Amino acid sequence: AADRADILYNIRQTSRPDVIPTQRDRPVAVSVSLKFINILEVNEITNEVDVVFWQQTTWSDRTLAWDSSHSPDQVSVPISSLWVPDLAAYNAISKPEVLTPQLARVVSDGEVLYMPSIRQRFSCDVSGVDTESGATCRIKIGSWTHHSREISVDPTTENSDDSEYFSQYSRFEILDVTQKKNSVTYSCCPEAYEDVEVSLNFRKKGRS
Amino acid sequence: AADRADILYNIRQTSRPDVIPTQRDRPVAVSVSLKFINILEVNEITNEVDVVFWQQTTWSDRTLAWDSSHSPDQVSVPISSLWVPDLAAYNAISKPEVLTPQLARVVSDGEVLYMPSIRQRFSCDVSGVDTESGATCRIKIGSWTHHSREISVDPTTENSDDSEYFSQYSRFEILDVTQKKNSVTYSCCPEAYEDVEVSLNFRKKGRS
Amino acid sequence: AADRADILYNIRQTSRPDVIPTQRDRPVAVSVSLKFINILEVNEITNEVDVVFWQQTTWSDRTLAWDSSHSPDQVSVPISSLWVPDLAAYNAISKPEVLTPQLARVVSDGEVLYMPSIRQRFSCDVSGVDTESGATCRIKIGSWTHHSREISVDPTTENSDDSEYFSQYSRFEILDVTQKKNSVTYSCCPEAYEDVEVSLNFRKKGRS
Amino acid sequence: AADRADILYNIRQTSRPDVIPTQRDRPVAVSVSLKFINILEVNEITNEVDVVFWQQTTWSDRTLAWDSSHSPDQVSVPISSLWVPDLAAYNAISKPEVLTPQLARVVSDGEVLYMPSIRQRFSCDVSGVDTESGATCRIKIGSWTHHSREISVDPTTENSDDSEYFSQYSRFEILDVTQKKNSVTYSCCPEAYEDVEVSLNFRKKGRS
Amino acid sequence: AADRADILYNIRQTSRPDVIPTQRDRPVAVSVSLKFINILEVNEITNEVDVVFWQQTTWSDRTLAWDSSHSPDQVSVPISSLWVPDLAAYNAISKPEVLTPQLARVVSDGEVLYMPSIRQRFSCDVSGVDTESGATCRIKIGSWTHHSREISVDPTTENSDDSEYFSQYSRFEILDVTQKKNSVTYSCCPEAYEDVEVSLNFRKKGRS
Ligand SMILES: N#C/N=C1\SCCN1Cc1ccc(Cl)nc1
Ligand SMILES: N#C/N=C1\SCCN1Cc1ccc(Cl)nc1
Ligand SMILES: N#C/N=C1\SCCN1Cc1ccc(Cl)nc1
Ligand SMILES: N#C/N=C1\SCCN1Cc1ccc(Cl)nc1
Ligand SMILES: N#C/N=C1\SCCN1Cc1ccc(Cl)nc1
Repeated sequence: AADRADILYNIRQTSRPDVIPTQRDRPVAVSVSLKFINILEVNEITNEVDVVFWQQTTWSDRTLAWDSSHSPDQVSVPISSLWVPDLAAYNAISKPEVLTPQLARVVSDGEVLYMPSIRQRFSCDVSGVDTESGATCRIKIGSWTHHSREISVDPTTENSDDSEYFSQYSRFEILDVTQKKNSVTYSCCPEAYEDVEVSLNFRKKGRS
Repeated sequence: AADRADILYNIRQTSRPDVIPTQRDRPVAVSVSLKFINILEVNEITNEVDVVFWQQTTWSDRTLAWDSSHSPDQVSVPISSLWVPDLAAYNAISKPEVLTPQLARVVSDGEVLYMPSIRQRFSCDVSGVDTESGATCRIKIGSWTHHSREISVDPTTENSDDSEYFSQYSRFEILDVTQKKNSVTYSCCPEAYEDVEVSLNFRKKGRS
Repeated sequence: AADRADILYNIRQTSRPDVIPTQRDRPVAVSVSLKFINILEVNEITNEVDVVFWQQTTWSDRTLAWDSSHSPDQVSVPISSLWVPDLAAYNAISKPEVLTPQLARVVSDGEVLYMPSIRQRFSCDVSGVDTESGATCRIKIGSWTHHSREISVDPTTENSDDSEYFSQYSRFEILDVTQKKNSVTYSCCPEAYEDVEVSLNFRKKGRS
Repeated sequence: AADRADILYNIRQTSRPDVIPTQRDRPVAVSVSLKFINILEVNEITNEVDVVFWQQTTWSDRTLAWDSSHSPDQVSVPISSLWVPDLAAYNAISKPEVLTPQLARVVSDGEVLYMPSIRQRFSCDVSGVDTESGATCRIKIGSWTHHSREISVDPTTENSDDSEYFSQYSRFEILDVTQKKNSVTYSCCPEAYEDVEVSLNFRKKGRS
Repeated sequence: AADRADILYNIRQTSRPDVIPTQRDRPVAVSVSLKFINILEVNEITNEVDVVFWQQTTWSDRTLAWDSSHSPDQVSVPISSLWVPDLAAYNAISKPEVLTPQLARVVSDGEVLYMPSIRQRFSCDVSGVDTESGATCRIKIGSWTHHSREISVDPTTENSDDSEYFSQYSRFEILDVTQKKNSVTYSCCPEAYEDVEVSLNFRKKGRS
């Protein structure tokens, strides 16, 4: 029977923003899917590209669930009130530029959806952008401090159109986008960190 | 008899900045109206524009109302102490740069007016900007996380001149500006999100 | 009987930074006078200017008064501890860049002086900058959300040289500066808002 | 029997971010190791480079130690909640830009690991970058305010690869990176401050 | 018998960051000495220079004093926990870019030292930079809101090398550095404000 103000007030009491909601000591499964909106400044010479995309991030936080029999089953909450995967583009050369309100969608069962529009610059393979096969820029996104046992990242497998969200007014066109999964590991640290490798195949429009 | 201090103190007591002020299941009615102030940069090749506009935003938050029969019926309040629509430009390629003091005007009847001066960059149709008929850049603005059942957005038609606020020193000129209501929906999300579609018809100024 | 630490204490106990210190229900008299220090990146084709100035701002706030018969009559105080006029340049195209500590000077009688050095870009008339008559760039500054009945702004007329503070190293030189008070109103809003119009007549320094 | 929520609570409640965690009267032993990921901009004329590197930083704080007999032995914690070494690149000409979530890992034994990905500009020898022997840009990093008696700096002792983390799409390549321990001192200050002189020997990729 | 935590806690208990540490109506004596590290982005046409210096700043607050006979006689403390002179470069045209941790050194006798490394752009005389006699760029730094009877500044003119800290990889070199005390006053304000005028004599490097 509680209103929306109550659902939020109760989230502040149960939600520990700095505590990863690990349950039955099993990694938190984070789903990550980049919705490409536009490809801006491209420099084949320096192998750098500016990209705008909506990062659809979904996961479950047990400590957030509530009874929605006699009340709203969803509310928007500031990400500062909840725990959020500490994801990062392993090959980014600029910090992520969040262009939208930093609010996440929370379902009464604990399901969380955070989908910010992000603009960011990447260090990838730009060669071939001005060709028919185009270039394929690969973006590695995974947790920065939570190894495979605390966080698992998997791409949301859905055959949705690759350029469904892509701006028609962009100078470039998307040929294909494949989001695979991997597990990076270095000599700095023993364990392995999961990541989703998003390969963006694009090229310039209006070519001869 | 009460001063402005009482009105503010009262707002700090009832205002819930992180909770949408909806009554029943009826969504919050947000009115959006853009007053174009300047068109700074335009790129015919990349289809990008840098513009300055005043985003006239109004809505109702009855949980803020107060008795003004013997006190001011309006006060300027910092937006941080109020709930504000999580509006965003769906095709912006830069974060909104707010140029003015972040204060809203609150009327004793619960009405809220927030009109910031914003400089922002968009990806839109720039073709024809050098012709007499000009270019037509469409800017879509709507709630980012609140679907139609939660937030409604509509323009504000009138007999106002599209150049009433426009700078005469700009390199461009406005031909016509029409703001229509529209709705967006992606395969990411089931429900639909209302948005105001602002069509800016402008061209570069001639030796005239 | 009191020291600078006690003054600050009492100030923090009576000052209401988010409440305009209305006196007798009359509008707060705000005085503003720009002291030009430099003219930097000028562009006659885009009618854009980048200038640096000290914005001399004064007003009265009775709620800050204190007896200084045998105590300091003046103290520097962070602006966050005081109410400040929500002033904005109506034709600015970049946010004000405050180059100095944000401290204000408060006198025991309630007089407040805030004079920050600001770097900011404006949209204004730059035509003729490289001619002998020079260009005349007009900058409009006034309250953003407080109308005439709440705040009043007038140029702090004081016998002084137009380039008393102007850098001798600028590529440009000031020919004249006239600061006149005015008023603005739009079909958006019923009441009027006061502003000060600063006309900066300048030109690129010749050679021979 | 305590979970991560309990551990995080304890750490946050025990950590003293402003107090150097000096065990006994010995200095705090900090280990620093730069893992270069890219060399973005290089200017031989101005001897200035723009580089992206992960700064492996480790130290100990016994106050955070907890019993992990039947509890996690590592947790992610925001650095704002921990004391962190006040490291500064002595030859940096721009503030370090942290591109990743500012979280550190704290082991149950009080061991702390913080490894952010940082983009920063340095003033260093770039002459010879376009030769087979390449250029050797040396970067000095150490405590800014804690001398040898309070903080000691040593390069992560380990025979590792220099290009392991390096981007294959960079316009440059790494020939060698020798990170040697060192010390600095000036007439300003009588004591000595330890640092880690990192020698970056790199050159531009051949057109082949 | 007091650890560094106790020294900080005492400081946190008596320090008044927003209150100048005045002693018997005498002005606080602040010492300022710039150590040049690099000279970059120089423009003889616009008379603007980018400079990087270690602004050595010292003053005294004897209320923070403690007995260090058998306790550390120095501690590093965040400036946010201390009162710091509101110093400003009068002819700077960009805000100060602080490149180092913002920590100060408090000594057991009440002395405080703050020496951040700063990168800032200035408006000054750059003419003659490419000549043997080089150019002389003057930089003024003094209190922004505290007049002569509240704050006094003087250069720590000692017997040191002007290029002791100066980078050998800079395109320029220092011929001489004279740091003299000085004062300023404008029609705006009745009292005078002290400042140290640093005359930097530098020229480009040209093996000829
Ligand atoms: N393997 C490995 N290392 C990885 S994968 C993603 C980030 N890292 C390095 C790292 C690991 C832990 C911390 Cl606190 N900071 C940086
Ligand atoms: N349809 C759809 N999706 C839309 S319309 C406007 C924004 N979005 C995406 C979205 C939806 C929900 C959240 Cl919490 N964040 C982003
Ligand atoms: N007329 C009019 N409108 C003016 S004059 C100066 C600023 N404005 C717009 C405005 C009016 C009210 C608020 Cl809360 N915000 C912006
Ligand atoms: N010698 C010397 N000085 C050094 S080595 C590393 C930094 N410094 C300068 C310094 C020393 C102390 C403080 Cl509080 N701030 C800056
Ligand atoms: N003379 C004079 N005025 C000076 S010297 C250095 C700064 N100023 C102006 C000033 C004076 C007082 C305040 Cl609160 N803010 C700025």
